[PDB]
Amino acid sequence: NQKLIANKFNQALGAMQTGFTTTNEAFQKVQDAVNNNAQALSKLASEQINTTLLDLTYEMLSLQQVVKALNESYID
Amino acid sequence: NQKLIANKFNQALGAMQTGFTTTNEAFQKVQDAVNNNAQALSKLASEQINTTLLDLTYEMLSLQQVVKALNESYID
Amino acid sequence: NQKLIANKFNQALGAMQTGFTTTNEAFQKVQDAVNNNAQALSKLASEQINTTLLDLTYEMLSLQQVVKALNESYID
Repeated sequence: NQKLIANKFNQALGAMQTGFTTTNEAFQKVQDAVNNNAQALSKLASEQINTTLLDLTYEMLSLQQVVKALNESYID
Repeated sequence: NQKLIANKFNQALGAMQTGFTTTNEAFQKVQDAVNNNAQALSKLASEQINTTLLDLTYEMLSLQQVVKALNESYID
Repeated sequence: NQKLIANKFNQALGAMQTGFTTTNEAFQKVQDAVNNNAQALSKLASEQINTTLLDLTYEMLSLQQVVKALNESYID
């Protein structure tokens, strides 16, 4: 066991990468839905009003970099 | 120290599992709220309109599998 | 290599902390946008209706604790 540690660590890294990739994908969908429905509300109102748009550009790019960074922790 | 490495790794794994479980729980709530409020908007409009529903089925199941996968990286 | 394992592990921990911090930040923004737009909808309706508010207090605090817990897995 030093080889077994490295195996479990690489294995965990793969799971962590999937989790943040998936999280990033979910946030994109949330942004699109919230913003579509905000614009629909604004349009209906035209036919206060203070709606807000979601912008998660920074967060989504940051999650992508996190998955990238994890790639560099793998053990050959 | 090889025992201390394994301890810190198991400890980190526990934190990672909690994080993705919590993230998964939050996404479920976001989906429910966004969709409830989209349906409320559609109903009000009936009384363009292009509202969108959130479906994060794939992402939430994927997060569950990630937490499952992490379980398999523990060191006895 | 035992030093290389510890280095990659610390490196991965840093990435994991960033990911959950970023995720936590994104959820805060999602909560604010969804709730602002729910209140806007309620106001427009006043001028069923069953809108829902998002509260991710537990999840956001939990993510903060996860980042805290990860800090304690670092190897000197």
